[PDB]
Amino acid sequence: LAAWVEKEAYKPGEILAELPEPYLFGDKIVAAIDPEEEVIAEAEGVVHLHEPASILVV
Amino acid sequence: KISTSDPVRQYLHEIGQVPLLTLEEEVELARKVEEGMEAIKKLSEITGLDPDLIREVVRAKILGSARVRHIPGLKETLDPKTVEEIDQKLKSLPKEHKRYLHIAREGEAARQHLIEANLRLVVSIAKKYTGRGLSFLDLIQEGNQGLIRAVEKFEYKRRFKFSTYATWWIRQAINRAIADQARTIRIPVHMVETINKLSRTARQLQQELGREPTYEEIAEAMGPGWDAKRVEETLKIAQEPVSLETPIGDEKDSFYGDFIPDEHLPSPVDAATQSLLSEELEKALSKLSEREAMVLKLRKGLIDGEEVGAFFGVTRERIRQIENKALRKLKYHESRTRKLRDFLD
Ligand SMILES: [Mg+2]
Ligand SMILES: [Mg+2]
Ligand SMILES: [Mg+2]
Ligand SMILES: [Mg+2]
Ligand SMILES: [Mg+2]
Ligand SMILES: [Mg+2]
Ligand SMILES: [Mg+2]
Ligand SMILES: [Mg+2]
Ligand SMILES: [Mg+2]
Ligand SMILES: [Mg+2]
Ligand SMILES: [Mg+2]
Ligand SMILES: [Mg+2]
Ligand SMILES: [Mg+2]
Ligand SMILES: [Mg+2]
Ligand SMILES: [Mg+2]
Ligand SMILES: [Mg+2]
Ligand SMILES: [Mg+2]
Ligand SMILES: [Mg+2]
Ligand SMILES: [Mg+2]
Ligand SMILES: [Mg+2]
Ligand SMILES: [Mg+2]
Ligand SMILES: [Mg+2]
Ligand SMILES: [Mg+2]
Ligand SMILES: [Mg+2]
Ligand SMILES: [Mg+2]
Ligand SMILES: [Mg+2]
Ligand SMILES: [Mg+2]
Ligand SMILES: [Mg+2]
Ligand SMILES: [Mg+2]
Ligand SMILES: [Mg+2]
Ligand SMILES: [Mg+2]
Ligand SMILES: [Mg+2]
Ligand SMILES: [Mg+2]
Ligand SMILES: [Mg+2]
Ligand SMILES: [Mg+2]
Ligand SMILES: [Mg+2]
Ligand SMILES: [Mg+2]
Repeated sequence: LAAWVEKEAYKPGEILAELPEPYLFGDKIVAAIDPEEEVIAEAEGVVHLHEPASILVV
Repeated sequence: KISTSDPVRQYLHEIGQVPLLTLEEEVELARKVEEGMEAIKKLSEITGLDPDLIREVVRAKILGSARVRHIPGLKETLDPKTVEEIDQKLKSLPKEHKRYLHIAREGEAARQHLIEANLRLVVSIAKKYTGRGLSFLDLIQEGNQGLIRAVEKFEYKRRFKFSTYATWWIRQAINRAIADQARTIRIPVHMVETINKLSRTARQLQQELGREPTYEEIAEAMGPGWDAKRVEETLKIAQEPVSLETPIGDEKDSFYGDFIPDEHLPSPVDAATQSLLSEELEKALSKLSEREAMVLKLRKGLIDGEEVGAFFGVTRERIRQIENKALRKLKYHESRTRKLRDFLD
């Protein structure tokens, strides 16, 4: 979902450098930059709301 | 036990366990339904199979086994082998198209899910179109058919949510139903509204006269082309029928249908009529010329009611000639031996 939002990982291989400052000394994004269930051409196709943790017994 | 409560509880319980969140769940499902469409179509494109076929096979795999295909739609899709063949090509679709298959099913499911969740919406709606002449369950059911209709056309791209959308698509389904089934003798929607306007108008007219409007007022107040003959006619159609089986007179044990007489059936008098009439008409028909007598006997008594087109090859002059001369010798000798005079009719 968020992959395309921050173009860094879906556009080129930059999800590793997305980990900000300690990389100089599977998904791993920035410290905390996005807060919506959207599509980011321009923050247009969105849906900012709740987040379920539905346990499927399977 | 009693039927309204059980269904009410039936869907209310499922909504109670799964209402759809305002935005999220309706968005989610919506998105899946559409992708299903785009999927099925693209499936049609790569399989050459009609989107109708792709649609029913994903339905069977998600909604029901051979059981649901065999009883509902009689038998053209082989219960097992047929649909299966279709699922096999769907599997063969590599990584790229297989994706559409997997999506189509998931989309089909979501659909049903959205439909389930928005059933309270129907009943809440259908609740007010109650006293129109349809059973509450019948009303909810048509309205239900309406919500399914909405599901087919909602474009999630256009931000508005399914609530307001279903409202319209349901109200239309209901009103139609009300106009198509409510009466024994069907009445088009226009006549219906026509009747409502007539009623409403009679209402505002009752308002001050103290005189149930003569069909004069109703015409006036109604509008452009309303006249007495029109109103007397509409309200005549407005009266629903009466129960052929109704308690009559001292309701003790009276049933309305034993009293209506019968018309096609020849009461004895008529059977005797056709006996002598046919025997005597048959006697005259024999001792004669079969040239213009049978022509007018058959043209008049055998098929339909054409002097020229009445006689075979011989023109009009021999027709009128034998018609009028044989018809009069026949009448004047029948005047002698008076058998026909006493008008059998
Ligand atoms: Mg980081
Ligand atoms: Mg790193
Ligand atoms: Mg560096
Ligand atoms: Mg470090
Ligand atoms: Mg080192
Ligand atoms: Mg953030
Ligand atoms: Mg998201
Ligand atoms: Mg925004
Ligand atoms: Mg969303
Ligand atoms: Mg939130
Ligand atoms: Mg597509
Ligand atoms: Mg191709
Ligand atoms: Mg058949
Ligand atoms: Mg065939
Ligand atoms: Mg089978
Ligand atoms: Mg089986
Ligand atoms: Mg593709
Ligand atoms: Mg009422
Ligand atoms: Mg309303
Ligand atoms: Mg009326
Ligand atoms: Mg009104
Ligand atoms: Mg009346
Ligand atoms: Mg009586
Ligand atoms: Mg009779
Ligand atoms: Mg006879
Ligand atoms: Mg004779
Ligand atoms: Mg003969
Ligand atoms: Mg003869
Ligand atoms: Mg004879
Ligand atoms: Mg004749
Ligand atoms: Mg004839
Ligand atoms: Mg004819
Ligand atoms: Mg001929
Ligand atoms: Mg003559
Ligand atoms: Mg002559
Ligand atoms: Mg004659
Ligand atoms: Mg006389």
